[PDB]
Amino acid sequence: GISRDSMHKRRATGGKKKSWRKKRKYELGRQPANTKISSNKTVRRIRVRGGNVKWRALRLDTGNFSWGSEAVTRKTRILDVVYNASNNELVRTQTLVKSAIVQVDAAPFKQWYLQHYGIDISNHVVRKIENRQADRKLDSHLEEQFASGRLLACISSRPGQCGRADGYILEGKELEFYMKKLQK
Amino acid sequence: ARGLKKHLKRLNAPKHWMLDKLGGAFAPKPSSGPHKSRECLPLVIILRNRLKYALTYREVISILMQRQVMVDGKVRTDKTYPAGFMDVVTIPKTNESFRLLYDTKGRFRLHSLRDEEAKFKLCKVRSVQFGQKGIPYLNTYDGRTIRYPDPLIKANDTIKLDLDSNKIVDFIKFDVGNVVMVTGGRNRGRVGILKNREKHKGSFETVHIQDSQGHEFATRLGNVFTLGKGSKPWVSLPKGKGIKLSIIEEARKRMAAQSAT
Amino acid sequence: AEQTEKAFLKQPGVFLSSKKTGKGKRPGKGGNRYFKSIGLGFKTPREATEGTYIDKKCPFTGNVSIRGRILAGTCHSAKMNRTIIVRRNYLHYVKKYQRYEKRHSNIPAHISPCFRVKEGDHVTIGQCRPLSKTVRFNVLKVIPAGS
RNA sequence: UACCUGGUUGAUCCUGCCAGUAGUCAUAUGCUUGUCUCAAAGAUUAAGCCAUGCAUGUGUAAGUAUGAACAAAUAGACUGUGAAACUGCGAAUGGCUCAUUAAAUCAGUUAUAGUUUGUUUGAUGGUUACUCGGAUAACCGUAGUAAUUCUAGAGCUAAUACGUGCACCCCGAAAGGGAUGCAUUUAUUAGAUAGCGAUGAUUCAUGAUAACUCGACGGAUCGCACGGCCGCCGGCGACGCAUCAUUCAAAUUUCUGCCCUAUCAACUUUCGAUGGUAGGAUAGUGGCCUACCAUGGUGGUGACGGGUGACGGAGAAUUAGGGUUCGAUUCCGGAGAGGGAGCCUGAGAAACGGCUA
RNA sequence: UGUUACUUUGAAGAAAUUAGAGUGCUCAAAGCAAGCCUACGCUCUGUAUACAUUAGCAUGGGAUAACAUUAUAGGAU
RNA sequence: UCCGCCGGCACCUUAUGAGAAAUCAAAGUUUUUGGGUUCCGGGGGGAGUAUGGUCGCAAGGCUGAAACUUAAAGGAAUUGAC
RNA sequence: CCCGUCGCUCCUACCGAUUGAAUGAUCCGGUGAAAUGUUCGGAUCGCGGUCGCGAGAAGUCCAUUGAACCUUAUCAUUUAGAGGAAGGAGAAGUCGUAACAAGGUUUCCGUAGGUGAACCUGCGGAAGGAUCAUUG
Ligand SMILES: [K+]
Ligand SMILES: [K+]
Ligand SMILES: [K+]
Ligand SMILES: [K+]
Ligand SMILES: [K+]
Ligand SMILES: [K+]
Ligand SMILES: [K+]
Ligand SMILES: [K+]
Ligand SMILES: [K+]
Ligand SMILES: [K+]
Ligand SMILES: [K+]
Ligand SMILES: [Mg+2]
Ligand SMILES: [Mg+2]
Ligand SMILES: [Mg+2]
Ligand SMILES: [Mg+2]
Ligand SMILES: [Mg+2]
Ligand SMILES: [Mg+2]
Ligand SMILES: [Mg+2]
Ligand SMILES: [Mg+2]
Ligand SMILES: [Mg+2]
Ligand SMILES: [Mg+2]
Ligand SMILES: [Mg+2]
Ligand SMILES: [Mg+2]
Ligand SMILES: [Mg+2]
Ligand SMILES: [Mg+2]
Ligand SMILES: [Mg+2]
Ligand SMILES: [Mg+2]
Ligand SMILES: [Mg+2]
Ligand SMILES: [Mg+2]
Ligand SMILES: [Mg+2]
Ligand SMILES: [Mg+2]
Ligand SMILES: [Mg+2]
Ligand SMILES: [Mg+2]
Ligand SMILES: [Mg+2]
Ligand SMILES: [Mg+2]
Ligand SMILES: [Mg+2]
Ligand SMILES: [Mg+2]
Ligand SMILES: [Mg+2]
Ligand SMILES: [Mg+2]
Repeated sequence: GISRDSMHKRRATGGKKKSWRKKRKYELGRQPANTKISSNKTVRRIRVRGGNVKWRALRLDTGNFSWGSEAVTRKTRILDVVYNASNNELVRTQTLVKSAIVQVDAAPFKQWYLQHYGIDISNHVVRKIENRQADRKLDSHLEEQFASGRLLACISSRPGQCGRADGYILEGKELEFYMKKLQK
Repeated sequence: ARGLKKHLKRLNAPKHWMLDKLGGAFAPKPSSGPHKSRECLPLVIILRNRLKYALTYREVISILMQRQVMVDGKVRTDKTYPAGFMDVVTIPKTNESFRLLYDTKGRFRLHSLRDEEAKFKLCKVRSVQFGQKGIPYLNTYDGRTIRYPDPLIKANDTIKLDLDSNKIVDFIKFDVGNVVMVTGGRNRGRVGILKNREKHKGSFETVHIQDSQGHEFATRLGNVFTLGKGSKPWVSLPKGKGIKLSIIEEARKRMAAQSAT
Repeated sequence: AEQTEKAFLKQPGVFLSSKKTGKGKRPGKGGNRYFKSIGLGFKTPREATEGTYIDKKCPFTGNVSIRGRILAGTCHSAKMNRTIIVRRNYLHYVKKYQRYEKRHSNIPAHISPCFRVKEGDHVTIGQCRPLSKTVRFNVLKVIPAGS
């Protein structure tokens, strides 16, 4: 099957390597997961070397995404893949891979923001909410996309390895870099 | 090979076992355990080749299966159990108790012990690090793990372990001026005072050891085992006391022995 | 800027969108640029501590450790991107004739942007994990030719 | 034993080879052969083809007995021994061979801060439950086929088989609630200085926090012994699950080193050649693979190609010294099982006394 | 702190084989045994040591030799 | 014309040298063997032939074997015979 | 003493029409087993309240790995071949006499032409010459 050996490769000088042994099981590869966005979740258990387990996600619809500046992590639905630095063909196929830029539902984060800052984007409770509002700052670019209900996010996990699609909300200059790529 | 080798050819066995080359095609394959296969002495060798209690491979199994042999205070029934340096072997029926120490020629010697001295052993600390839940622990070169060690204990130190309470009674810091024994290499079995420590970043650390007679020899840090603080070891040493004699000196003693004996 | 690839390049573990300021914090914390000392008596170039380049293979600001053999040689080729060919010259002893013959070996090595190198310059390379099909070394110091 | 002798001329001194001389853990063959010790032996040509038999099975007081089994006894669940069968483990070692293979194998020397590792050893696993459910083997009895440890249907019944299941932070009218074992995945944060661990060197060990997973995890198991408290409590073992360290190992890997050939001088790169970025895959590093980008990489210090009646080494023969030749074969490493390829099971195999083409 | 070769010493480095110490298998090729006295045994019995190209690692030496360097000193202090 | 110095083509005598000798003031300073460096030979034939490559208009040049065959071929010198 | 052609026998190699032949390997291409992943499929079984839930075979779809077979092409090794032609060996063949004496035209080297054959001749060169020698 798929092999990761260097025997089939040419030498650094360019000369060929004559085969001297058969393929080994300890240097094998496997078919790519090609995880897609779909409500029909499907993750298949794979038995790997040492009796360990790998989780290969074929279809995913929700992920655990973290808002770094606010230090809050919430489970949210994955809506669409918008950018992929490796191959643009992975965007129109809606493939979930690490470092892919996707849009996630903003509703879970809006609820926390209202519950935390008392703002939309009980005597002791109001005492602390106003206290936390003094040091409240929200990026204009980040706030602009809360109205549409979608947040640009980057996948930080490997769905074909761990079976999950987790990531973080884009912000700062990283958000500026990617939104410029999408401005056409 | 497609996996693990279960056989040891007799000529491939460690030389310090002193196995006759024509005794057979195979040697006892040391089982996994606290000590490495190349730095151990399987119980079959001890009971049959060293102590002569057993005359054959079969008789060793009979002795061990009766639960008549203990290593480090615990009964062992594995014929190829890897007993190693500083291990205490006890045989209650014979009232005997031995400690595995290298003689000056680099071979394991069954040093008879008194009952009082057979209640502890010395171990070399491999490393100290935090475990799960932030609990510090240290592991030794004999496969033992001790939790909540004394904060002063560091790597390469020696700890006195009580075989009854299974706790660290005392420890010796690794420093110049202590008496140490060489546990590997050419100088295996030699005892001297650690005189210097030469560190080389990214490479092995060299240690210079001076014998009681002024002979100085070097070795790697991994082959050193501190025996006591200052100049007195905490364990009983064999007659040689780690003093390596030249072949000329050894021949001189043999000649004198024949004249007297 | 250093952002020239299709993806956004950044150091892992360095959070650039923190409300608090990184003033008074160690490298790699509070958004401060991350750098480290490789040991073995080698100095961290000022261009790596105060630079803005992103190189995960950099020995000082990347995710590669130096361990193994430290070698020296002369820069033979500097045409690849962040990779050079180091020529090592040595004498091979011919036993029968009790004489020597000149031999050489070309060792590919990764060079971080903090180093400036030209053909003929003397370089020191430290071993690291495989970085490519042929690269197993990282440039640690560059001495300009004629210096 | 640091050695030479015959042969060119009518005769001489040379060059020079031919021949002789001696050895070979060197093969064959001829003739001959009483005794003792020791001892190689279908490698060379055919890694050519194979009749037959055998070379891997396995039972402890301690997983599962209702043999319509045996033995010894005599209203009891069982508790003397035990075939068969299920379950568990092993069969990846060993043995054989040298076909392919020329910086490859391999040797010395490194690295894993780049990974996996049944087992051994040490340590570590939170503040219907007086014990759950449904199957199946042996057995039993209807069979099919020329036929195979080829095979169908029915009736029974077990488990350490299989499937289940008691088992500080945030919100907040400070009540109450959420989360709260271990593991998994992501993000934020601490990991100082010269309370606060280690390295030549790591945002490392490890801690806290926000969530996440449709988690083979966190004992529905067995032997022996009987005691101590007034139903309670309790001993010494066996087996098993998980984590770290250790041991047994592997994989990949650093530097240097290999015979003849130039009547082999250029080779590599569309379809990976050299490198970069982002991914995918893998136990994990890596053009290992994909997309995109750059134009590199090697070479008279012999690349590339060709030859080998080439597995490499430890070593063997002969050796004043240097050297020459040999190394299929019992030790180590690698490789293969008629030729390829693919794969299941498993801690470990691209296995062949396993499967598929 | 210019970089090397060279040389010295040391560490590491499989066994078997080779050299070699001890030992009267009757000798020998070998083997790794044995020996001592006569008790309920002893000699802690012995099973040394050297060699091991080249490359790599670490100390001492600096003659010989290679490369690098020098005056608008980017000099030393 | 006389004396001398440096450089060049040579010659004459001589052995303390070298060499198988002829002979050589280098062809010497070599078993008391080593200043540096290039090319090149390994018994006689087959053979500078066959083949491939390369250069040339051609003639040919450069590079360059094997099968097989043979106990000598050859160098210097001596005495004869011619 | 000795050279070559021609004639006779044998041995080794070369050239050679036969789009020679056989054998092996490799490249590209075509076709393509099996397996694996994916898609669809839902025989059948079980569990709940004649509808749900779970498991799931045959088969199918796409992709991957990829044996195998079949072309052309290249390379390697072996080999047939009318005829042409080289070398060597083979007691005592034919024709001359070219080399050895100044060998009876001194020999030899390079090159060019010619002749049955050795060889001859032209041009330049060498002494390995048959001259170390004419201040006559
Ligand atoms: K292996
Ligand atoms: K098994
Ligand atoms: K090696
Ligand atoms: K080699
Ligand atoms: K990898
Ligand atoms: K890459
Ligand atoms: K297993
Ligand atoms: K003159
Ligand atoms: K003539
Ligand atoms: K003449
Ligand atoms: K003429
Ligand atoms: Mg094997
Ligand atoms: Mg290290
Ligand atoms: Mg000789
Ligand atoms: Mg004669
Ligand atoms: Mg001869
Ligand atoms: Mg079974
Ligand atoms: Mg080759
Ligand atoms: Mg190499
Ligand atoms: Mg960490
Ligand atoms: Mg990558
Ligand atoms: Mg590509
Ligand atoms: Mg060989
Ligand atoms: Mg071969
Ligand atoms: Mg061999
Ligand atoms: Mg062979
Ligand atoms: Mg054999
Ligand atoms: Mg072998
Ligand atoms: Mg195999
Ligand atoms: Mg066969
Ligand atoms: Mg196979
Ligand atoms: Mg077989
Ligand atoms: Mg087998
Ligand atoms: Mg003269
Ligand atoms: Mg000479
Ligand atoms: Mg010749
Ligand atoms: Mg004539
Ligand atoms: Mg005439
Ligand atoms: Mg004439």
